[PDB]
Amino acid sequence: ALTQPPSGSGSPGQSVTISCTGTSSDVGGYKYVSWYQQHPGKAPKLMIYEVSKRPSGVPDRFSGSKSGNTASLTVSGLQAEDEADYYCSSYEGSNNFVVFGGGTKLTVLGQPKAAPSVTLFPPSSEELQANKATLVCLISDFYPGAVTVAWKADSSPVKAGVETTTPSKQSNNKYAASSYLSLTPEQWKSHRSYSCQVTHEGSTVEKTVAP
Amino acid sequence: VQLVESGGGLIQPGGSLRLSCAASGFTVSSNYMSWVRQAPGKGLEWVSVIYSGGSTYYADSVKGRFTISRDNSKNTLYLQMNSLRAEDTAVYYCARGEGWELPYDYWGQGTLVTVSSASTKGPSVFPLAPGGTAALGCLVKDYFPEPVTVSWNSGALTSGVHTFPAVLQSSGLYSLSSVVTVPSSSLGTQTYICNVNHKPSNTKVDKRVEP
Repeated sequence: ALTQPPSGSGSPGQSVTISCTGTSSDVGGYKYVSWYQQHPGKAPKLMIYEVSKRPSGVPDRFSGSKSGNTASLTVSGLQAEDEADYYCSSYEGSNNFVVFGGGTKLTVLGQPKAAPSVTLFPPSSEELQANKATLVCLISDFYPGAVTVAWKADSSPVKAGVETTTPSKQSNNKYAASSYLSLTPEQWKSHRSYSCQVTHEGSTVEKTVAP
Repeated sequence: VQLVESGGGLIQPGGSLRLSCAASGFTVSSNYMSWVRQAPGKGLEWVSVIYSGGSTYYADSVKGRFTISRDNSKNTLYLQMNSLRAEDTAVYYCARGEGWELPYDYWGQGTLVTVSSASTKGPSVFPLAPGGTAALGCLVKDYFPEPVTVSWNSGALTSGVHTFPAVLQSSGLYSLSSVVTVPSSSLGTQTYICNVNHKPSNTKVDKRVEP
């Protein structure tokens, strides 16, 4: 096994170093350490191979080294686009056994804060006719990625029947998430309103729908 | 260099699937090629390799069950996967090289393999609707497996469209939403139809959205 810290972070223009530890049977024993950069939804990209060599097109600010049983990847002049999951790999000396470390998620600090946009939809007529009801709360364009969603019936908190996604970055490099509240048709029709409230960096947004 | 994979899908445990990797810009019959897989939310795992002269190697967890091969005249690499287990669920990548002396510079786009006895279930599509502007949408409910894609007006409407990542419900089915904001004056003047494509069930659902 190759051991990588799960997370790393640096601010723009600075340097960061990610480590990958193994044994004399792989990192310490050969010069066959590679480093891969992976963005969500994309295949990995080769950054470094044979400990310190760079493929064509890979910028000079990525550099690889190793000392003993630990290999290191250094990114200097950090840029926002360096935000990615970085995997180290090594050959183990037998039967083409190539092992990957667990990956280190590198966050680059300093992206501007951005408040969430929220759209809330009531259940459709056709869904109510199927004896079901779903409220749909869509949350987009926020940064950083941590949000808190609270559902309310009238003014009272509702925690049962809630499913909320883990926020993920969209093409605009800001986060989106959604929350779904399942109700019976009777609950929907019998309350004055339902609300979806989103809390983010000490600020709150809320939308309300009614039958 | 291009590597285009196909063949993934949902298969029951104990079943078989053959993955393909179509190559151009080099000759598969004279090169090293590997398969590498990535389980949902996890890291990379090497699977298999074929050398330029035809020698093959496998990770211990797939030996005797998986077979790597190539068709010289079709310039294509294959992975035959038999006796599949839930543990084999992953995105499978083909990559040129063997991971150490020839690192993975070129990768395929990945193909999704889901190993489960759960039924394929096509989505139920419900409208999301209310001068000014109007947010219109479609709720794509209770489908399996991934993926679903959403177009609007058979792809002619793209500006302002946002399709959200799916939520995994406790039932084990997925739901997602797609939304677009339009001038309220254009409702009843123009037609908005969401096209919900679910290739795993060979079904497309076209739902007209109108208040």
